[PDB]
Amino acid sequence: MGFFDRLKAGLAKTRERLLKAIPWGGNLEEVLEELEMALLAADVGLSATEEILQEVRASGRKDLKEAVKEKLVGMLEPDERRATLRKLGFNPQKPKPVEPKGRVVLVVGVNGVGKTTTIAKLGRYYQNLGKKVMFCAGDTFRAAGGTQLSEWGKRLSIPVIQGPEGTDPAALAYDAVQAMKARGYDLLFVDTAGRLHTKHNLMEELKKVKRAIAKADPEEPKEVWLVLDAVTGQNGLEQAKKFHEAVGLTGVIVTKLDGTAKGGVLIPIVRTLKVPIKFVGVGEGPDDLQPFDPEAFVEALLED
Repeated sequence: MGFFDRLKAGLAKTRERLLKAIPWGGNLEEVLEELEMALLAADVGLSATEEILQEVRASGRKDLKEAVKEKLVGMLEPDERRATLRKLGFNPQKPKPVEPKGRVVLVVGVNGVGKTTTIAKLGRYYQNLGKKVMFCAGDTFRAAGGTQLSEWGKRLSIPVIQGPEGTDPAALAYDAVQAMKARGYDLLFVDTAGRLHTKHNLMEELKKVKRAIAKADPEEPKEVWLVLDAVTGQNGLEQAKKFHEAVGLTGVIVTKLDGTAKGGVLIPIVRTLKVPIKFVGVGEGPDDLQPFDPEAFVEALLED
C-alpha cells in the first residue's frame, strides 16, 4: 500500500520548500535560524516554534535533528499514555486502527471542508475493519453541490438515514440512533450542517443534534470529530474553537494536506484544541484518508 510513501507524497509541498534543505551539518546559529524559518513557513506558528527552539537549544542533548523530531512528535500527541508507550519504544510498523470510543460519531465542520467525502472514506475504512456502518445525512438544509452523502451510501452499500430538505436535523439524528440500535449497527456517522451565516445559528443547531443523540442513547455520542481543511491553515482554528466550545470535540480530521505547503498546521491545531488528530487526508483516493501517526508524520515533514 506504500502507506509511508503516500504520506511523504502528501507532505511534499510542505517539506520541499525549506525543511528538507536544512543544513544539519553547519554551526548552530545557521542551522537554528534555518530551522525556525522552516517551521514558521510551514505554519507551525510562533508559539510552537519558539518552544521547539527552547526545547532543542538548552535541552535536547542528543542529536539536534533527533531532538527536533522528538519535540515535534511530542507536540502532536495529546494523550500522555500513548506518549509514554512511544518513549518506552512502542513503534509498530502500521499505525494502530482508530477505534471510536462509542457507537455514534458526530461529524462537524464548516460547509466545504469535505465532511461528506470524509464520512464516505470513513465508512469504507470501518467496513474494511468488519464494522457494520450507518450514515445520517444531517446537513438537510442543503443539496450539497455534487455527490450527496445518500449517493455515497448507495455506492458503499451503507444505509443512510435521511429526510426531505428542511427536516428537523435533531429529529433525524434521533431516528438514526434508534435505527442503529434496533438494527444492530456498530457505528453511526452523523453528518451536520456547516453554514455559519444562515437564519439558524449553527452552534445552537449542533448542540440540539447532540442533545437528540443523547436522548436516544444517553452515553452518545462518544466521539465528536471536526473536519478541517489544511489548505485553510490557521483560519479554520478560530472557528474550530467555537465548535469545540459548543459540542466538545474528541478529535480532528485534517484533509487536503497534499494541496498546501502549510502542513505544519497540525501542531498548533493539537496545542490549541488539545484533542488528537484522528486521520489525515493525503490525497483524494479512497485509501488516502490515513489514520494519524505522529511519528510517521514528523518523519515525512523532514525526510525525503
